[PDB]
Amino acid sequence: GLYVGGFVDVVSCPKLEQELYLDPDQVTDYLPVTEPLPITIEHLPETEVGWTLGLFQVSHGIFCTGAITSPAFLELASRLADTSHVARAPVKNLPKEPLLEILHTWLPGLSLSSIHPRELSQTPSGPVFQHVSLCALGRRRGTVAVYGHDAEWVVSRFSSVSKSERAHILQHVSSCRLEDLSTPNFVSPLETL
Ligand SMILES: O=C(O)c1ccc(NC(=O)c2cccc(CC3CCCCC3)n2)c(Nc2cccc(OC(F)(F)F)c2)c1
Ligand SMILES: O=C(O)c1ccc(NC(=O)c2cccc(CC3CCCCC3)n2)c(Nc2cccc(OC(F)(F)F)c2)c1
Repeated sequence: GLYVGGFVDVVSCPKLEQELYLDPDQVTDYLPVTEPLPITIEHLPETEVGWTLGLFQVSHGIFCTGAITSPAFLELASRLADTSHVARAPVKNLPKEPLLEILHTWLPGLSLSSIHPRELSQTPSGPVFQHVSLCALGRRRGTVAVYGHDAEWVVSRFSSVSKSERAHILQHVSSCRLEDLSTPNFVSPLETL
């Protein structure tokens, strides 16, 4: 069970013909998001690995904290981190905690999916946000995502998050028992072979 944290990029209609990144202010009226959104990979169906634990406007942007909870994904990633020369190639040699490093390097981007801003300027009918994705490519305003085993340690790593803002981010992790989150739908794309 891991935590992830970072500032996000806001993307409308991701990876499709109409993809467009949004100014955070285009969606800050719809923050904070206190209810769990799925965390997926590269905006792909059926790659749920976790659930968000809060999305907040802070001084420097929109900060996301999440929980990576998928047993299939954690087991696969961790096995890769211990035995795959390919996974480890772009990481510093001999890391302590290779799983954290592997994730930090291969999935540095947090991408928050939203409806098109033509809906957001007016009054939206339904949910403004759909999910947060861990992304290999496309990070812009977002920071490099931090992965760790305890939520306070993760939020602690960003210097552009104040002690009060951090004290406005840890209440909500500790407000949701990880055990009570739904089981995410990630399946290893290995034994599909
Ligand atoms: O169908 C195939 O054969 C198939 C082949 C390759 C795939 N991935 C990449 O090319 C790729 C590229 C960059 C980053 C990542 C995330 C990994 C990075 C290493 C350590 C954990 C997570 N994946 C995927 N797609 C994929 C979907 C989600 C997670 C994923 O990684 C893992 F399976 F390890 F969970 C792979 C599928
Ligand atoms: O069984 C083993 O010991 C085994 C161990 C490690 C493997 N790969 C990685 O560490 C790795 C890491 C990052 C990207 C990729 C994709 C590359 C390489 C695979 C073919 C697509 C191009 N692979 C795989 N190969 C593999 C197949 C399909 C998906 C996959 O997951 C993922 F790409 F996400 F790592 C890994 C197998």
